[PDB]
Amino acid sequence: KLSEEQQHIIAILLDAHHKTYDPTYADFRDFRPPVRPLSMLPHLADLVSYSIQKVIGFAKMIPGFRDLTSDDQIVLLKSSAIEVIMLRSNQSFTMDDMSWDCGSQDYKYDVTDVSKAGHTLELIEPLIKFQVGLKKLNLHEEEHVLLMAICIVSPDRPGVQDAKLVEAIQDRLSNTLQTYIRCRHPPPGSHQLYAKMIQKLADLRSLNEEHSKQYRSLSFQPENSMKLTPLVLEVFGNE
Amino acid sequence: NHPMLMNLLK
Ligand SMILES: [C][C]C([O])([C][C])[C][C][C][C]C1234B567B189B21%10B32%11B543B645B786B917B%1021B3%114C6571[C][C]O[C][C]([O])[C][C][O]
Repeated sequence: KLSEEQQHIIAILLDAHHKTYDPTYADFRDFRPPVRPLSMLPHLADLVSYSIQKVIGFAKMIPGFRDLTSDDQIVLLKSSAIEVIMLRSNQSFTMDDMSWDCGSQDYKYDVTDVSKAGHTLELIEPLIKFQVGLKKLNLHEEEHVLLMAICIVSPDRPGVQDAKLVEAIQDRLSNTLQTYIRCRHPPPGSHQLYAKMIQKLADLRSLNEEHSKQYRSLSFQPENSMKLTPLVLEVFGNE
Repeated sequence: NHPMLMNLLK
């Protein structure tokens, strides 16, 4: 069963998520307006930049994350940011029309909008399939936040110094998740759920890879790099 | 080397 520390961990992550994900998406109005080439780059660049700040806020609240060095926190965030953004976006994703519904029409994104940011189907196609598969899992919010925290605290991220500590932190979360599924997630919805959730992490690595490739390509062009933000440039890379 | 991220982390 769920020890007291594990119940604590879940409580902390649930709160952290609630403090970094505003389901009313009220802040989307402060972003440069969407334009429906690469007409969506300014808007999505701001949205992404905003999301990076939110992911960081979540990360810092992950039990143990702070005990990591400055350099390790930085490495973990830079490598996971895009993945957590994709993962957290499953909350706004809807299988009705395969789009992300963030309140209003101006703030509802589809394949077209993402391509209007410069990306191709090489990324978008597997991204939609990912959203669908993750959505099909019908995760409890508890599982959702544990998955994002586990994604951030990954020992194999290149450049990790104290990988041992990173694994220790991640294990604590993994065990919390495995136990939670057994204690709180009822069958059949729990059938191989952990294994399936971990597979989603693997899918995120290839998505991360394809996004990076396309990001380097897009940002290599000064006129596009000009449309980004300082945070996006520092975190995702600056030619 | 990562000013903004650093600031956001502390
Ligand atoms: C700026 C870098 C770039 O490479 C251009 C060079 C553009 C990369 C855009 C990446 C994204 B946006 B689009 B996909 B993922 B994010 B946002 B938009 B689509 B997914 B996520 C999407 C759905 C929106 O979710 C809204 C919230 O529920 C999640 C907020 O955290």
